[PDB]
Amino acid sequence: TSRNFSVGREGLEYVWGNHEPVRVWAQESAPGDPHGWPHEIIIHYYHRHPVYTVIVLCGVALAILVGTASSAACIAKARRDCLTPYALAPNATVPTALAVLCCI
Amino acid sequence: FEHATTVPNVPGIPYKALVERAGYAPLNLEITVVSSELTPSTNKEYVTCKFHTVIPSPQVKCCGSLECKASSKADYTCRVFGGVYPFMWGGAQCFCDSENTQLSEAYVEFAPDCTIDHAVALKVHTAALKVGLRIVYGNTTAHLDTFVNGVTPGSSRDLKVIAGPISAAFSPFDHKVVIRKGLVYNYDFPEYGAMKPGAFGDIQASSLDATDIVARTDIRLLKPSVKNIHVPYTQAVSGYEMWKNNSGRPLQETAPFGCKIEVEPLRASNCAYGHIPISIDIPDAAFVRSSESPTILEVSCTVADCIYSADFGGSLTLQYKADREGHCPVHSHSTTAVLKEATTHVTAVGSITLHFSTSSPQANFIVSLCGKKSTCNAECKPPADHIIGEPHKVDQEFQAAVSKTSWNWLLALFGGASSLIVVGLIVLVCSSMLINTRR
Repeated sequence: TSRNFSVGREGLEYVWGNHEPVRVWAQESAPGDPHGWPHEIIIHYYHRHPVYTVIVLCGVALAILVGTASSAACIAKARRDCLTPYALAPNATVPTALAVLCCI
Repeated sequence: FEHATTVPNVPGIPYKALVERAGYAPLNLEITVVSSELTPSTNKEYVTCKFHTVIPSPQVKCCGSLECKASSKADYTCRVFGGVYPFMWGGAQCFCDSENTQLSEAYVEFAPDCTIDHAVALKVHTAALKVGLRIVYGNTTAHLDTFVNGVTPGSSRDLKVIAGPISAAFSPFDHKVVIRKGLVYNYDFPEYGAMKPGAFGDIQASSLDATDIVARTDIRLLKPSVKNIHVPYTQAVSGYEMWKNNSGRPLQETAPFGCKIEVEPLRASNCAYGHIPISIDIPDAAFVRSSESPTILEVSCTVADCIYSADFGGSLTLQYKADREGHCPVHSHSTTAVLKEATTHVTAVGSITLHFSTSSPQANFIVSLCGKKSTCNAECKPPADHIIGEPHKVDQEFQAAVSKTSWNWLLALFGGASSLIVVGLIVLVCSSMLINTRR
């Protein structure tokens, strides 16, 4: 027959019949490349912390997205409270460089 | 001259360090653990094996009457019966044909083969730890054994050393332990005196040759049906035999941290857990003042290919212009990259190759020769094989487990968003100021 076992970074020990014990340890040979494109950085670290990547790689890739969502939001903040005060001179004229953003 | 370090508790793995005395040339040091033991304190409860039911020869009184006394033997039982009229080969044995009482007895003993097949019941307590070290310093070696408690000084006459305490408490032994022919089990047995029939510990005694034995085996006596002569009885099964059918696997195949379980006396040998602090005092004659060592004049670190694996997967070569001849040492300074040599032979102009092992996706450590420093940097490829037969030499921390390329990405995108809001905010206070300028 044939049987399947899983090893970790600490190790495993197996005894078969009247023989002596044998010990094995694991290494870090996962696909991808930690020096190529961002395309293949992710497949490397994801495999390495798989059950942690649902915390650790999906964690950090997520906080990346929220940062760029919250940032591009609060930049629209500045547009609100600065564009509106410009046109508060009805029947007047301003520099064109700002007279181009008040229409939109 | 004192020096204190921490050592990981794994056998057969040297740990290197260098002591920097202000006045002399530096000194190399290596500390290896050769064997450890863990021995608890115990005391004995009782011994147990299979029992042997002894049934004596009954006594009869022809046409009188009998009644029972009481004795001290193990699980004594007695009963009297009515008119019987019993028979043997020669014929009838009494002369009054009724009123013929008869008496019956029974008790238990130890089988004659129990001198090889028995068990012992023990209670255990706090554990102690004791290690054997090999220490090299300069040009001498030394062996010694100490107790890791915190106070007790060490060993022989040339080198003071004190260890302890341990950074984690761990014992594989529970509060109750059984021993049979060299195998150790974790069981929960009844006390001394709480016998119950059909389970482990139905017969108990303090030694194999004692005279006071207690037992409870649920024996009851019946009335004879056929009239020749005999005594019938029924009994429960022996708990010893029932336990041997559902024992389980021994402790030599369940102990965590990969330990060896040995008896006579009870101990666990060569476990691997936790960190150990060590203070050491070095004799003064082994330091050599600075005016004798070589003096070097330049150094440069060139690194060839590397792998980050559990064995020696790298290389480098230095370039020096010394001033004399000598044997000054080398050393790594980073806790994620370990060297293999200790000292070298030096000359006027030359080079030297050394081998190392690492656990980081890029090498960025410092190397010291004769006391002078130099920096090395390159990139390190992931390994090829999947399984090997060695233990890893260095641990793995969060900082240098991510490449430098990845760090350039994660930084600029992250801080790019934050840098967008600060300009987005200073325009507002400007705007208001312009609005304040507008008034």
